[PDB]
Amino acid sequence: ITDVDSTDYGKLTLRFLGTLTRSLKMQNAQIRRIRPDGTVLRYDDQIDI
Amino acid sequence: ITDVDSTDYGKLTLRFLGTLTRSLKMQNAQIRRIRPDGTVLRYDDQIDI
Amino acid sequence: ISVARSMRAIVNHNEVDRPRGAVAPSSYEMDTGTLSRNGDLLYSPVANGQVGIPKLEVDHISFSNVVSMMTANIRTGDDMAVERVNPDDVRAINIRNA
Amino acid sequence: PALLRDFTQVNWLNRDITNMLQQAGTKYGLGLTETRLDYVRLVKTIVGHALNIDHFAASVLNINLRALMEANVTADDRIKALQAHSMISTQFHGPNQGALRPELAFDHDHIIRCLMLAAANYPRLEGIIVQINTGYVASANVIRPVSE
Amino acid sequence: ALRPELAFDHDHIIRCLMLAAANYPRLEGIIVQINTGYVASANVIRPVSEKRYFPENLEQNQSAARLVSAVKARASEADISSIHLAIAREVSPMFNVHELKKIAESFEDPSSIVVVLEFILFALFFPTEFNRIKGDIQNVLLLFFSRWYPVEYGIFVQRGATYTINAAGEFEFSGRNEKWDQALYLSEHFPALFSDVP
Amino acid sequence: NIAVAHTDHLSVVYATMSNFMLNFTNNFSGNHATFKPDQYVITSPEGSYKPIIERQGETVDGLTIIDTSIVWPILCQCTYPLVRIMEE
Amino acid sequence: IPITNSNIFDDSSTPYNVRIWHAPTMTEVNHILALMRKSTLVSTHSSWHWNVLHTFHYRSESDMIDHFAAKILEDWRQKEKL
Amino acid sequence: KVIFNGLDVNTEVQP
Amino acid sequence: MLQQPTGGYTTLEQFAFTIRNDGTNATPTQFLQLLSYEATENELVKKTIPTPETHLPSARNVPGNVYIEDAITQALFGISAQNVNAHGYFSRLSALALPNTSARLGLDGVIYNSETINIPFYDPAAVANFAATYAKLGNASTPRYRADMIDIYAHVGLELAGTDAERAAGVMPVKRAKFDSWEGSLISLSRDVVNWKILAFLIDLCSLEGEALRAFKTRNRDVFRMMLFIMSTAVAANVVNRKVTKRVDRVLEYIGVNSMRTAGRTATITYDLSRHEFAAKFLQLTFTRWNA
Repeated sequence: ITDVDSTDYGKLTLRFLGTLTRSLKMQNAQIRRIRPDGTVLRYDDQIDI
Repeated sequence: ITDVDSTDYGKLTLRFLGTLTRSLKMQNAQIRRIRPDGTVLRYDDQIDI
Repeated sequence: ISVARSMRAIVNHNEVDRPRGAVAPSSYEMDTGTLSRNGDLLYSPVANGQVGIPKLEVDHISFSNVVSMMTANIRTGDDMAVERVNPDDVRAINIRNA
Repeated sequence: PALLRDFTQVNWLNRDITNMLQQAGTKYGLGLTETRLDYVRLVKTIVGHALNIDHFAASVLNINLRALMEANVTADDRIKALQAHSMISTQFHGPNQGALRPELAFDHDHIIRCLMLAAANYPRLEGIIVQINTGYVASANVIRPVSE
Repeated sequence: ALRPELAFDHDHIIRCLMLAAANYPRLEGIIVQINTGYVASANVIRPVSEKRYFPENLEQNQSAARLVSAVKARASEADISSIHLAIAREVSPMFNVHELKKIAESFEDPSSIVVVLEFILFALFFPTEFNRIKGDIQNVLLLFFSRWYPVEYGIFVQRGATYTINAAGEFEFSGRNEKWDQALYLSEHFPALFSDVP
Repeated sequence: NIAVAHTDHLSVVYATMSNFMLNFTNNFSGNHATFKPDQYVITSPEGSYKPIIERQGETVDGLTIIDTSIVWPILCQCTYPLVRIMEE
Repeated sequence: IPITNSNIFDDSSTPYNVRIWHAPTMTEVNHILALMRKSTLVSTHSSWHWNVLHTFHYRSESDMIDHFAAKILEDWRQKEKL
Repeated sequence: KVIFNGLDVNTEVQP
Repeated sequence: MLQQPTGGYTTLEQFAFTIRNDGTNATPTQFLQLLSYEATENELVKKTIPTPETHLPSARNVPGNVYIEDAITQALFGISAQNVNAHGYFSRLSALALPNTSARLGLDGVIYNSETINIPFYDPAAVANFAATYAKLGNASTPRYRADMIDIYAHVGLELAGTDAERAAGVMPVKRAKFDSWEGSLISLSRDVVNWKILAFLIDLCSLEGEALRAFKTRNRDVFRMMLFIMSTAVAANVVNRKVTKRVDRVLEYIGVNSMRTAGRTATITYDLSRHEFAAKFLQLTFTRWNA
């Protein structure tokens, strides 16, 4: 519904970005650092922005 | 009615902001020295003509 | 069923002063109110010394409201000219110090 | 409906509307109303206008304008972005437009969140960003191929 | 000998001129054109074709090229309108506060001293118009001082980049460094570089 | 070379223009250290306030911005009636 | 300013680096610290040399840990005779 | 080069 | 000119401060009654507030009638003010500070450069008293004059959450505030407060002396606390809701602690760093006047 043509460079970035498969599950998604060990850390004031 | 070129009167003519008309309404106005603060001073015979 | 009925029977009757079941428009339909300094809309105060009720605070519909808007003088999103001036010598440029 | 007062022929309607409009609790109006001049140019800027409109859309419009005016970010602030994309210690000049050219502050927080989401969803975004930098280096003319 | 005409109303004309200056932007230019025209009629200066910016040989000298590029960077071509105006404006009333056309000078090269001299000349040939744009000059000269005389600079800016003048007439410096703006030309504050206080 | 032209000629032109009828403001006291322009506004209790000097920035009149570099053509590519040998 | 190891035979990466600040009024310092809370691996002494505020910034949390440790030890050895 | 009493703009920033 | 009563301008019904709550215009004291607290192990000791700087910032030469009340109120409690130190118009208050100035402060909160017809204004002596301090809001940005933005909040908490015993003591546990809450309670509270005519309360704070002033501090303590509450939600490290048997308790944590957070949230108004400096300065001046 909401699709609207972008500025031409934006169409170029959209085409270069590839198919928008969006396999990601985004329910209550956040942005967290993981340890290299692989556990997802709680947000830390003093490190994370 | 009186053949005066009243153009650009009451109007700033900024290079970049364009023309900006201001009000011409100055009923009962007086010429008055102001403090640098921008507020007005009572007309002094000592300085003002 | 008629939950959206602003008005009903905009017509005169001979025998009676108003037709039975005629619906007048609500007072809230017409209180143009005011723009609060915070930019939330308010109905007119019901009494002196009282602030006006916000229009979103309540479920009544209000069909006059005070929309602030920019005049021809304020403009936004227009492109803006500037005079770029490059450093005189690329080797004199200070990459480093904070 | 407040405009029907003393104009509609349906007498009960006019009597009712007159009674409501004569109440202390309500007052119809038609803008303009509020007016705000610039502190320096002295010209009018934002102005209120009591439109005939739903209060919801009026709330939304007011929110938009409030956002744009309360930011205190004039177009002059764009220079700060142009400095980031210019060779170090280029200077920009002018034209000091002031309050007459309001614009929203750059949404660093939303944009950074969106960037994380995008890199996660579109790793090829790396290639776009790189591509931008690549072109810039080409514009910098800092190194060229030669037959020798 | 009685000229049969009304007396020139000094009071009414100064009032109407104040009114025009408050409302009619063209007035500045109007008055300026008169002065420009008068300067032109006096034949005081004409632009000759042959520039004399450099000593013979120094222009073609290979080690002079930075300095020569710099002086070429500042040496605008003579134009009768621009010069006549530059002279005429020294006396003409100013209604919109004047601004220096800004100069980006880091004052690295010795040749950068050209810009300083460019102001000194402007201070001498046109003292009034200088007094108008002097803080906007001070913004440039401060780069020059911080870059050429850094310690003296630190002391001066420690006293303050600006000052006011109390009723006694004593100067009162801010103690603060701040970039000047011509917004200040119409206020209590003065650029401190021209305090002429030791 | 040009100093006699400025002092002994251009200065008199300044002195006369100094008296022309429309040069009504006082512009500079000769003292950079202290001088500020006298500042008047038209103003009324009815709310009007028009400053006579105000800083609206660069304007179409082309007089708001000064190019100081005008000194260079004056000191170099410009002849004068006093230099040189005669000229009325 | 980067800091060298007190041993001068250890040509190895510096643990951190000091950052002298403009200060000079106490209030500028209150601001610099309040702002400093937003940074990452940074610490200050209760008082500073030359009366000029400076903040250490650590390359890594471990370098920080070793610094805080050596200084806790210094404060203890000092307090012990105070 | 030529004298010009005004800003000598080149670049145009987009919003 | 509105004359100032034996009490403050606040005594006039025209200046009454109220927040909307449960369908009526509640007085601030009856909102603060809803407030309840949870002490934690952390403690708050109030240090002496540094005296405000002697120096009054110059007002610049500003032709327009600067809207100082909207500027201040939006700077403190505004939902979307930013860069509040950039325009620098608070300095304009200094224009009022002089004896016999031609400027007047409108009840509208606009600083006119000269008296104008049909615009009511505060008594100039009182306004001079108010400007003589509050023009110092003008230097919130300038580095030599910045207020502390950490320690001052202790006093905020003390004047908000603090019990009479904890208040006399000068120390309190870092309390976590909570109240039975409607949807968006904090934003709507902040917007009710933004429409407050705070210039009235500040003028009375700076001009009233002796018994009238002390009676003012007792009469208006809850209004003060309300502003402090909005500011404290602005600085609160987090603001959660708690389900509680078909009810929701809004909870802000923690009172008296400035997290210096700048990233926004839907729960409350957010301070850009400039707003943090401005609020700190405002608190310095206001608490300074409030304890004398």
